[PDB]
Amino acid sequence: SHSVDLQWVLVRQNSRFLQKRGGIRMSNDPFNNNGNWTKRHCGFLNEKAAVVKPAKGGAICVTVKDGSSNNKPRQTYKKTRASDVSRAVAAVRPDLADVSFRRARRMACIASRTAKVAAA
Amino acid sequence: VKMNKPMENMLRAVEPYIAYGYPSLATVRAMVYKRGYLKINGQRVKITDNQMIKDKYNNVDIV
Amino acid sequence: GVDLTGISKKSRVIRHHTYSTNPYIKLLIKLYKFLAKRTSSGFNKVVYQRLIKSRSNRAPISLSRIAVVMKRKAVFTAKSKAAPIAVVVGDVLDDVRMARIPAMRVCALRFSKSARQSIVAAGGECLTFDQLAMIAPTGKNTYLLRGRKSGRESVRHFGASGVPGSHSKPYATNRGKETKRGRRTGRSYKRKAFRH
Amino acid sequence: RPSVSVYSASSDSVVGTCPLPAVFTAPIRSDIVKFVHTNMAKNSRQAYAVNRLSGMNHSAHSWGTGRAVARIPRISGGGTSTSGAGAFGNMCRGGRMFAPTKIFRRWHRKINLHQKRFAVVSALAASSVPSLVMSRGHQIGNVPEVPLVVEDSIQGYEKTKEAMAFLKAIAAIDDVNRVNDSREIRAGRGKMRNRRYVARRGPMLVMPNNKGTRAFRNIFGLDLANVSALNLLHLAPGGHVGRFVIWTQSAFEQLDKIFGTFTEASAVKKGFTLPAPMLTNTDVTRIMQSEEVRRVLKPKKLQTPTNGMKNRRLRLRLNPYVKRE
Amino acid sequence: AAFKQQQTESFKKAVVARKAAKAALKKTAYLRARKYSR
Amino acid sequence: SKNHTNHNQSSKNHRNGIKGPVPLHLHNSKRGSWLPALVNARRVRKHNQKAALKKRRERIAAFAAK
Amino acid sequence: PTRFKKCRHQRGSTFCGYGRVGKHRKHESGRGNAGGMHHHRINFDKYHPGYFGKLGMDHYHRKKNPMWKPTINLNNLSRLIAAEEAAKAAKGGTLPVVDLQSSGYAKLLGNGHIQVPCIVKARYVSKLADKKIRKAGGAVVLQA
Amino acid sequence: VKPTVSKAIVKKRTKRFTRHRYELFPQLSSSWRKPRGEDSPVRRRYKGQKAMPNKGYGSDRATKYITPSGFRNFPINNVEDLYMLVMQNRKYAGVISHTVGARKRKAIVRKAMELDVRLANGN
RNA sequence: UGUUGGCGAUGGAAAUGGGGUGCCCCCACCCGUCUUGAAACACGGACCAAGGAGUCAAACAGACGCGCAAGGGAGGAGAUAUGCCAGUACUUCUCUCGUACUGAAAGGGAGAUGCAAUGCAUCUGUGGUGUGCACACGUCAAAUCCGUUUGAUUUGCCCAACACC
RNA sequence: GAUGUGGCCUGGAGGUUAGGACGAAGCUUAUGGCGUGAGCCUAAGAUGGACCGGCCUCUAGUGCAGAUCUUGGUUGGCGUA
Ligand SMILES: [K+]
Ligand SMILES: [K+]
Ligand SMILES: [Mg+2]
Ligand SMILES: [Mg+2]
Ligand SMILES: [Mg+2]
Ligand SMILES: [Mg+2]
Ligand SMILES: [Mg+2]
Ligand SMILES: [Mg+2]
Ligand SMILES: [Mg+2]
Ligand SMILES: [Mg+2]
Ligand code: NA
Ligand code: NA
Ligand code: NA
Ligand code: NA
Ligand code: NA
Ligand code: NA
Ligand code: NA
Repeated sequence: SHSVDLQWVLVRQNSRFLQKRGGIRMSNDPFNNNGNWTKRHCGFLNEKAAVVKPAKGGAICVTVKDGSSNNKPRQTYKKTRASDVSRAVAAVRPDLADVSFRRARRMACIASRTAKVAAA
Repeated sequence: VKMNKPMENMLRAVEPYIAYGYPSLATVRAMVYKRGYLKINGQRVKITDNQMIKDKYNNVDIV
Repeated sequence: GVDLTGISKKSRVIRHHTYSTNPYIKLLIKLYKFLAKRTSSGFNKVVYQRLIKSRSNRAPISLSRIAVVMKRKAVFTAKSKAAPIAVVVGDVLDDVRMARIPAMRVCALRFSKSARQSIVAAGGECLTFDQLAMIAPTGKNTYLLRGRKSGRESVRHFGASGVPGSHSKPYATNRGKETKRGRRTGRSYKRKAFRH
Repeated sequence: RPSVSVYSASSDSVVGTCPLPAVFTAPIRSDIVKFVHTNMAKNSRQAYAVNRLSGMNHSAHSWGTGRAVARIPRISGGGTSTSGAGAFGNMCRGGRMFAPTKIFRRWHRKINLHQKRFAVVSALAASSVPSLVMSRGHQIGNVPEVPLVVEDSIQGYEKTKEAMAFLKAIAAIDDVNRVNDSREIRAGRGKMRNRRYVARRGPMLVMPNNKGTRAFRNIFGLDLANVSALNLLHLAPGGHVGRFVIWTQSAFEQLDKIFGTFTEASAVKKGFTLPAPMLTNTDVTRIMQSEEVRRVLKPKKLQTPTNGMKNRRLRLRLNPYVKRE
Repeated sequence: AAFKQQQTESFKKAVVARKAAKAALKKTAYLRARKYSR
Repeated sequence: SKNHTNHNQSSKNHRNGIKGPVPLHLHNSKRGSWLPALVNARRVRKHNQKAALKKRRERIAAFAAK
Repeated sequence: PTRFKKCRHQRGSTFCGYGRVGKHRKHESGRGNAGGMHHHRINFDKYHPGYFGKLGMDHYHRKKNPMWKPTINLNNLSRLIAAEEAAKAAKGGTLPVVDLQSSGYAKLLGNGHIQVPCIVKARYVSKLADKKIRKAGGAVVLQA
Repeated sequence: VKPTVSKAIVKKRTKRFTRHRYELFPQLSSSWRKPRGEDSPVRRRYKGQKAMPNKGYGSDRATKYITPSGFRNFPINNVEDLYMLVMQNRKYAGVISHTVGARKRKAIVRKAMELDVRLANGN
């Protein structure tokens, strides 16, 4: 009944996920792949969403919001190479392919560097 | 300007402000090729090819 | 230096964005700005221009006026074509002086409860602008209407009341106080009711 | 019409299903909520003023000119350090303030009854969208459903231990813990004026009457409400919509009779019906991207020398005949 | 992909027409310049 | 203490220009003219209005019938 | 709110919008409506014609309750009838009855076209109203 | 991490706009106040006086707000603040707030080193 | 858009920007004020800290935001949740501004069309004319990726508004 | 003289997000960085010893160079008359 456009109009100016420090606007949202405060990446209000997260060891975990169990907060998010991760995301949201690809690459590099500093 | 009576009687009244005379083909050509600009959508646009001239004037006598 | 004297007197004062605080008004403006940009119709451009205006410049309209103008358009229309959709960027109010009306489709920003009930009882439909954007994306077969502005008390007060030819009301709280001198010839003079 | 599950107070099981009241589908007007909150928060205020005689309890007079001092009233007499000092002025030490404050300033405000009812309805509707609750700031990550409706047997509890067990089972304990961890001593002068501690706002629990609150009264970070009198200052703290509310089943079934529907009128608020929406469907991107609009959209279209003399390229581009001359 | 195919086909059709118009305007300008000189 | 000049007045008058006169076809009132002709003109106007109403009725009937 | 006023925009400008030549002084034209005949005559005469003088007879002890007399029109008569009785109404048969003095009115005036025949009970009525309602099919009954 | 490259920074003016005649009175601060005296030489724009700020002194928008290292500053207060910076690595550097203590500063510096996030005042 | 040297091998380094003090060449009348005119032989002016001047109420108007709409809204008071709570929730009756004006007053009191000359008959209806958005029907130009646009105009109804009746 | 500003700053209130004995406020500066500017932020204290920052709304006894301005301290004249 209440759509994503209306919700964005309602929360665009003040939210607990909007961090306005200096003159810069970032996003604290755990379901944001970018940090940008825009309607595309605000994953907590979109009907469908997908976010790439680091998992234990060298694993990469992708969390997906299918859009059918919204209004049930404990069932909203079910878990699951960079090309494979991008293909996994593009099933839910095609416009989240490039950012998810780059995020998977960055997560792998972070894991490798952490292993390096652990050995050292 | 056209050098007829309605314009000559206007040029006669602002004489201490202007210099004028009768141009030649070389002068007209140089002033169009070197320093010619058009009025396109109210903007000042330099002449760079014949397609702009054709589009601006929309007259088969000016292409 | 360039001689551009009196070049700021050519500037025009327009609005270009809304002062309203209504999120639904903002959503409607978002839709119709896109339509006016990407469509060639003049209906969308006019509607977009009128959504930006202030409340005082969107006067309410009356059900009786809607019925009358629709009938005057209908008498000269082919018997097989369908009646248009009445569209007003404003409120539609009821009229107790007209009891029976035809069945019409009306689109407006707001309806009174009585206006909505009257329209549906007569046999028509009350539409919203997002429904209109889906029935008539270009505005084909529509009747764009405006409400009345004159007859407002402020308009009747505009002017100076004591100059010849002027029939504007004064700003006064006691109705019997400002009569006599300057309003009756028995006193010094009376201001002239007509001037060429 | 969608349906809402009812959860048991002691397990992770659903017990019943209830239809959704129309007040939750009513429109959301944050501008109206902010206006009514701004003007309603002023009505619990007390007056302050200075004494009418302060700064002016002397017999001061001006000394005139001729004596080489400025013309300000000066205190009379001798024998003290205050003799011949400035008096009666906002610029003088010990003087009178500019425009002393009175007690017939307007402290309270009037609001239209219909606008107050509109604001309450809008806040209630916003408290059922799980993204707005998160934006306001509650921790609802592990909550079964929104709106959260709970069986009516929690009104028989008699001990806070039982109440806390129920809260842990429903998983409101995360927000209760947020509130508990936030407590601190206030910054500024306010802590000298009986405002020493601050904390966040937790969940609100709505009951059908004023019975059964003994077990919940002492839990820090939980607020209790009566469905018969709902407060906008609590449904939208700070002027922001999206409070976390736990409904009892009986109050949930009373909502429709209290607020009415889009066609039927309220049985309590005489002659009140839910406001009609300005938009039937509020998703304008779907309309913008639909096929009906795309059939009528305008088709897309396909999209440095300067001398003119002494630049051969430009000269030949403008006049292709220059070769034959 | 029907919309994309239609778009690219239309663009491929438009480029050649632009080239042809350029080619024609060049010849017209040449002829007019010659006659004016005469 | 009493001085008079016309120094800046032309410039002030031409700042927002001298506005031209209203076209003669507007505000073309006839009040105060010769009454004998005024009365006859009023009678003719009344007849013209009746004729216009009849003409519209005839047009409507023709369109409806055919 | 004090933060929206013009004095906050003017901090740093000495004169606060009153000028260096003619300053801001206490009462430069008098107090109140002074001078309405001498040095404010143009203002008074052009904006308030009729302020000065006398007119008419007097009335030493005016009471408004004996003078109470509100009015309503024929085309407005439908506000005083309920919807069901309006639908059930029809000329020639059983008509609804309207009581003006109980609804808050005293006189019936005759502007417009009547939208439903009915029987009206009124303290006063006008010639045109009486004639029009009789032609429509209702009637008017005098009350007190 | 290295920042994204950009054009060269120009800085139309480096000197500051200080108040008129603040060097002669100890109580006057150096911050700019607009002079409004009728006879003021600074206001009347004489040849040998000091200048007033305009819009023409504004800086190029391509390089506005960029520090000499090539980054832009984003203030952070704890460890979790680095996770929203981890994605815009080459655009932003973090500035630890002044009032964060030594105990927390150790953890922030360690985490930033692990995540490869640049700190403007790290250690 | 590449090519060739110098300095720079992890230092108490090199380099590039800031900052500080001196010097040289050039430029440069002391602030605030009133005044046609101030650098003035026109008034105020030794230094620093803290204080220091368009505010509150009430009547009216115009612009802008919001609710309802031929209706809108109280106020005072009551009733029970209520016995933390000077708040919030609820309310019959009334009162007030408006839907009708005019006359010193006794008083009177506004639809259209047709036919006739407190008349009669009908009631889905702009009192008429001129200038008039959008929409509908035709026609002609320019441009075109050939699908349509951008313009003009004819006629119908003309919404808002203005002029004459 | 008018108007605008997701323009800067000060005391308090409703919300939200954070910091502090591994050192809060205040104070010092050849401490740099950012901004046309009002200003903001970091560094060092061989200073201090308990409170307080950002953002969205609300509110006011809310910004000083001069009034023969008010109160307190200081000062050249001067080791002079
Ligand atoms: K004079
Ligand atoms: K600078
Ligand atoms: Mg009227
Ligand atoms: Mg307790
Ligand atoms: Mg007399
Ligand atoms: Mg001066
Ligand atoms: Mg009136
Ligand atoms: Mg204070
Ligand atoms: Mg120094
Ligand atoms: Mg003050
Ligand atoms: Na005092
Ligand atoms: Na004056
Ligand atoms: Na004067
Ligand atoms: Na001067
Ligand atoms: Na002065
Ligand atoms: Na001077
Ligand atoms: Na001071």
